Amino acid sequence: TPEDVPNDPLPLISDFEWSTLDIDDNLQLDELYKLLYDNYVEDIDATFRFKYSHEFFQWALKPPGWRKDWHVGVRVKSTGKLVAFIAATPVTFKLNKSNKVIDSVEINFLCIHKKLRNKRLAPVLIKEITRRVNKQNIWQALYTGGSILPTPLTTCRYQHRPINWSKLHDVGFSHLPPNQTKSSMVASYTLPNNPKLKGLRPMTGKDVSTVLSLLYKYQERFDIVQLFTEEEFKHWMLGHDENSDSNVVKSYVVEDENGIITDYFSYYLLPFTVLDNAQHDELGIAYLFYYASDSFEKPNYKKRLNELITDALITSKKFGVDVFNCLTCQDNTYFLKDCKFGSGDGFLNYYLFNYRTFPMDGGIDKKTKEVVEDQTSGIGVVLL
Ligand SMILES: Cc1c(C(=O)c2nccn2C)oc2cccc(OCCCNCc3cccnc3)c12
Repeated sequence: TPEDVPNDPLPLISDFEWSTLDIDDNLQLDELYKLLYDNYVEDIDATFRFKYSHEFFQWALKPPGWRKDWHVGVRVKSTGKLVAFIAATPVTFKLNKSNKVIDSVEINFLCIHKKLRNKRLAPVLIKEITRRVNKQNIWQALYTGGSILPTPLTTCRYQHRPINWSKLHDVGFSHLPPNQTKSSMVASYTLPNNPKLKGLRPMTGKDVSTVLSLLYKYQERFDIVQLFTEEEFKHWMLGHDENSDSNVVKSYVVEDENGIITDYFSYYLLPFTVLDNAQHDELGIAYLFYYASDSFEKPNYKKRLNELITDALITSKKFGVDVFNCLTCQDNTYFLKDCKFGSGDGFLNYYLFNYRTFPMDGGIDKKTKEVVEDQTSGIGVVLL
């Protein structure tokens, strides 16, 4: 190409047709819900379902600067049924080593009907969202998932911090180690009911300006981070709006005796559903989002980094969280071990579409794929 006559054969008719979704129309947002609730991953064992919420979608999929045309779905011509979806959300990331800002997107929510796998549909979905994205002059992309596509940035591993061990054991998630005691393990995980750190309080739209700077100076230690604007950060830490508490994302700051912000952390909530259980049908879960501390240069860093995350946990209880989850990215390996974070079983792979760059650290010993204490990781961004 360019050619007089295309060399390869042309497409044959299909039973599916492209349909851009409108999460503004509650009727469609409802379909998206059903699609994900019925065919999206979960625990390998198979007994869990993400508990999406109308309030979670507005948060996750409508960051400032979002586009509808990036919400692509595939429906069946006959019945109209929505059988696939893939979304793209605007994000600005930067490499700290080579110093470069790259306005790109975050490919998320790739989903195909449980009974439509093995049709090479997945790939078709990507090249498409990409085609649309490439139309806005963006040429790179971030995504996480199966070790399918080659040349991944790095690999991180799951970590689970049991807040309500018992309930977890009921659902068959956490297993009781060789000779111990349900009653005893419950203590090994027990935590206070109040944040140890003083000057700790929820964040507000007034702390954005500040916190963003604190963050911007903390991430310097990673090879790839995210660069938010003021309207963006607010959204991602505060929710649709400040004048109305977000039930999805929780953020907190710590002030000193002078009224200055020295630390901060955030985390989001997205529970599970316990199926064939006669006790409960909802597992509270929180994912560690972004955080920061100006003590990184100080010598007490890690000591502080542990208190900080430990308070974040004590707060997770006011929301029904039964397990606190995070990966091995960022400087998490500093607080894992001592906070009683349990090593998981799942692995995540980060990808950067159309852009070569040195592989970074995932936080795990590349050989045993097991966690490695105090080891700053290249990955300093968090994707849902
Ligand atoms: C997934 C997940 C799980 C679990 O499945 C889990 N925890 C307790 C019991 N189970 C079965 O545990 C994690 C630990 C770290 C990061 C994680 O995931 C990080 C990525 C999260 N994506 C969530 C998401 C958001 C929007 C759409 N789909 C998925 C996870």
